[PDB]
Amino acid sequence: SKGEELFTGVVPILVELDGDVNGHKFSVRGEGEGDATNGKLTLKFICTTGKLPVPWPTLVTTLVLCFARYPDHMKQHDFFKSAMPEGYVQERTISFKDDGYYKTRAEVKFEGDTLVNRIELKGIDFKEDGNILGHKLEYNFNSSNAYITADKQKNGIKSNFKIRHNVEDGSVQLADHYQQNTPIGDGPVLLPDNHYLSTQNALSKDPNEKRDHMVLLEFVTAAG
Repeated sequence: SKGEELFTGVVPILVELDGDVNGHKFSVRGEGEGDATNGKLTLKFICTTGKLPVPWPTLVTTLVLCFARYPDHMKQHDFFKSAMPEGYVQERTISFKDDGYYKTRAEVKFEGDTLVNRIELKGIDFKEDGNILGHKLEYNFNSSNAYITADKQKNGIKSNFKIRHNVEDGSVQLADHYQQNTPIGDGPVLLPDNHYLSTQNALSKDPNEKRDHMVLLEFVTAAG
């Protein structure tokens, strides 16, 4: 595949999410850009249905791993770009310890020159006064590492990894992630040896933005 050639320079990104957590419905729209040569993502997300009913940090992993920096000698293990432009499906189960869980299904693909991530999310079994629906998580985010493995029978990849969310009382909220990715097209894709993606994260706010929102900077680097 020549999918990697689609990512030179700085590529525009559109993210669309529709969610339902314990019957609280919401939508999020995000826009920004990705620089895969440097593994750098910059995006701003808005809640288009008023107040987001969950904490912004809990949606970071759901809201484009094709922008990871794969070093030149690991180029043969970059499944995510190889599936482009037709793209891939990305599915997760995210289990919050002592609380509920998210189920997500997304399609990541090019629409013209824009890389688009379109997601449906359903949240189940949350406590109304827990850390999520009670908005008890700090507005920040930790660095993390995720182990990527091949799923040869599905012509895709899978991953299990942990995310830790700081809580306002000084405790930590664990979010266990299960992930599977499968290509949308029927063309050839790259199936990788096992390796790591390393993510660095910085969350902020736009001082002139009245809407409920999240500004995100990310660096993502492959290093098996």
